[PDB]
Amino acid sequence: ATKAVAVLKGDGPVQGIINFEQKESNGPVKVWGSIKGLTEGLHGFHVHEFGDNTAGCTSAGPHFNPLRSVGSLGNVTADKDGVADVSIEDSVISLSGDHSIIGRTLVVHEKADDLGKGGNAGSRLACGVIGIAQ
Amino acid sequence: ATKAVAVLKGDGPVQGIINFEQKESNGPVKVWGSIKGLTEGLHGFHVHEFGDNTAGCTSAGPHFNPLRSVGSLGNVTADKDGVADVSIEDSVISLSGDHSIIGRTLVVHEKADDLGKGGNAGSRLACGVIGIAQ
Ligand SMILES: [Cu+2]
Ligand SMILES: [Cu+2]
Repeated sequence: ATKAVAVLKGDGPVQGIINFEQKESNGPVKVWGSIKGLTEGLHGFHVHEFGDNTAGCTSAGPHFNPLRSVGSLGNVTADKDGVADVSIEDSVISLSGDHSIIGRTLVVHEKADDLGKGGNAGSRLACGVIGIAQ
Repeated sequence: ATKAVAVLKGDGPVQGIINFEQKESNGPVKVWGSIKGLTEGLHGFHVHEFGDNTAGCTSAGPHFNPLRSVGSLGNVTADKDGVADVSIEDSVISLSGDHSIIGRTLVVHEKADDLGKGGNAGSRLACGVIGIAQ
């Protein structure tokens, strides 16, 4: 596909809408949107393997790792008002092929992803299946 | 993918969980599950174009159809207690390729689909994005 969207919903104040767009088949995917209701600071932002909402965020499974994982988008950053303004360009994920995240689940975490440099990401606050958008 | 699921939800009492499984990459897709809260009788059952939940079932767009539409899955049948136990096999939709319904929306309608043989489907009661399942 060319465009997609994930509506992030959970049991709490955290919610948001994240859009995805990829023009070239093997080109980067632009990810942008906003999430609010967050504790100030960094929050793990990943694509988890299953777009299964039968138990909400709980049935999403582990990170998408077709074989950091392909689903690891890093962190989003919430300001003191609890809002994270998202704008990313990623060339590992795709909206088509073996790396397609279409039909999988976008998750924002309670904690930061230390990305392997914690010098020594918690629960899934809000999640959404990634669907093909207009 | 080889398996998928959609959780149907809407404004009213109609709820359901529908599973999909496709053994061979180009083979038929088996659809099964249950839906409750429906009026006895036939109810249009289709895959709509977009897996966009930003505006309920309204943002799902039209019937999925790459060239009955590809997206039409016929009707489901609610029994006298409003339960539609679903069991369908379809060789036109797929879980990969140009006819993939992954990332799109499954919708159960208020009225029957006449399938072009009405002798001369209404509102969207519930819907859910179709996601990859384990
Ligand atoms: Cu995660
Ligand atoms: Cu329809």
